[PDB]
Amino acid sequence: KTAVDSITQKKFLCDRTLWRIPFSSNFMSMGALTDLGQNLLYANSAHALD
Amino acid sequence: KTAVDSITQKKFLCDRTLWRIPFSSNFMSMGALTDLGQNLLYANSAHALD
Amino acid sequence: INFASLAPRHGSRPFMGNWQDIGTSNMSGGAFSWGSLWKAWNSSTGQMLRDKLKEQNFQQK
Amino acid sequence: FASLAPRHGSRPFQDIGTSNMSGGA
Amino acid sequence: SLHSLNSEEERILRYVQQSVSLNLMRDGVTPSVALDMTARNMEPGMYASNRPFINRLMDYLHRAAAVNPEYFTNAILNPHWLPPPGFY
Amino acid sequence: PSMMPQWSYMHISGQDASEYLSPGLVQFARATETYFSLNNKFRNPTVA
Repeated sequence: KTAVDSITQKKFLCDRTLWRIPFSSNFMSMGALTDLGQNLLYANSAHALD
Repeated sequence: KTAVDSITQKKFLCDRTLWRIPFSSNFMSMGALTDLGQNLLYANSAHALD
Repeated sequence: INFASLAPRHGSRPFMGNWQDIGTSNMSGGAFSWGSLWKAWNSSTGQMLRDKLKEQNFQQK
Repeated sequence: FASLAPRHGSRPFQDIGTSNMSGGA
Repeated sequence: SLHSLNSEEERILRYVQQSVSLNLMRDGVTPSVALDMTARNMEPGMYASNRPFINRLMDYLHRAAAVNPEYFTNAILNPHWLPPPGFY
Repeated sequence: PSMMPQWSYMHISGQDASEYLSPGLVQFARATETYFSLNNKFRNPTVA
């Protein structure tokens, strides 16, 4: 009956696994050599990553 | 008559404006597409800027 | 339609605007031909008169 | 017909002078 | 339309379009040098296997870029394009 | 230079709108400048 006002906190744990961002057009596992990896845009041009 | 010795200070105010450094051979505005912008040394190869 | 008729006619010569009229304006190097013209409480009159200066001020009438 | 002109397209873009103290403008 | 291309040749055509467009658009090179650069970067087995068709396509694109730049740019930039009859 | 497709396609450099437009739309826009301004839509390139 006598319960103070409540504020909700939410958090998660995900241990032992490493997050992954696959270099694929649709984030899938369509192949070991993802299509974006072999796309002609990256075939013969220099790029820099930030 | 009893004026004290003086030291001059100079400064300027320029607001509501942007310092501009046009990418041109002689800093003038001869068009939207600057001459240096379409020059071969910059249109052909790639560069890095600091 | 020759597309001509549709124009205000000012004199038997249908008035058609200049051909080279389509357009560009980005940032620097280009600007237009009609432009910006633009203690307390003591004297008064020159001031009332100047407020009145806020109307058409130049030309290109 | 030099073509050092600033160009507003395929199309490229009087020597004049004179204003004494009095003369119209 | 009595000559129409084999899927392998269509793959080659799309690759040529992509490579030439990429070189011509990001490196600013001339169209002839763009065509030359595309050629080399090809898998040698497929390049030798399809030497005649690739050679003919390269020559056709070369003379098109030399003669009619608008047609060359249109044919190098628009997918769903096919070589017109008489190119054979 | 003399060949860069992206510019010519996006009117960064090339013919002006008085020319590349089909010369019937130019006539129409030229006719109705007074009451229905049309020349503001398209773009014209300026090249130093």
